[PDB]
Amino acid sequence: PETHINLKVSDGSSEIFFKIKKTTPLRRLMEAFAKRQGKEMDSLRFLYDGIRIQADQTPEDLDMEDNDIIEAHREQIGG
Amino acid sequence: GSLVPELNEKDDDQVQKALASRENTQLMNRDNIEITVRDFKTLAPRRWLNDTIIEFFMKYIEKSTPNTVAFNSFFYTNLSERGYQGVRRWMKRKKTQIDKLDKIFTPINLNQSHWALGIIDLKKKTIGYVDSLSNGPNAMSFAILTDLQKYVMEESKHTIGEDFDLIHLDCPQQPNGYDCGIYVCMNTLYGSADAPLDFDYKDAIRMRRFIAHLILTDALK
Repeated sequence: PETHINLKVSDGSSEIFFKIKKTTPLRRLMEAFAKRQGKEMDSLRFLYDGIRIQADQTPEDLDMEDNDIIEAHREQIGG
Repeated sequence: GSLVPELNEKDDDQVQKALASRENTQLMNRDNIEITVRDFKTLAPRRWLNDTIIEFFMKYIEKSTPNTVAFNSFFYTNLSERGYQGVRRWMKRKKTQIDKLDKIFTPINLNQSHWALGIIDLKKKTIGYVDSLSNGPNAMSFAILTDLQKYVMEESKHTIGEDFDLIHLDCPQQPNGYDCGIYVCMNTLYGSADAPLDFDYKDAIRMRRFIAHLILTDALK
């Protein structure tokens, strides 16, 4: 459980498990999750413990640990 | 006077150019908040702010105010839908602990149609709900106040919060249906400075341009 990390992405109903290198950007993971929901990337916010992940940031960048969860949230608007 | 400044002509033109850019480019990326042109255009006149702009403004207030945490709006979503367990790990990622803070700000998205704000004042021992389109204390406002009181009690390991006063705070009301997110930002700005809430709708017009200027000038250094 050295160079690689297990991560789960969840939107609250659909959850996908991934295993990536700790130095690999989360972009591919995030795009895979969105595509499976048939949703656009710019409509979804991927958060880790409240931090809004930028695609291109890696698990190492965010101090993730094995089996951490990434939450996929819908953009919010309001008047 | 007013805590919302007017932009000089040069700075205003920069905002107007950015609002017109031809394509959804990244305009800012700092302190874990990335802002694209699509997000920035929610600051155009009469437009509804989105969560990205609300989060950027929370970061700006954290950057300029001591002992303060200002969560993005997904904090209240998680706390309300998934309890304290849904936000248990969030303060740790702020690099601080609840007993060192003066205030915690929690912008609230209501049904994808309105923005309001919670203010936990640890120093005054008060939890306040401030809404710019409210007829007054109501029951939904109570669920929000008790959720924030619950957060304080759990995050502090039951050391603080049980005796806080829960209050529906008065504030200047918006005269239109699109400025709620701007009033949330003005309420955070004035509440962080402990200033009387005497802003008005002209301040809201200037606020849009002020926040846009902060983004273009990379205000989070």
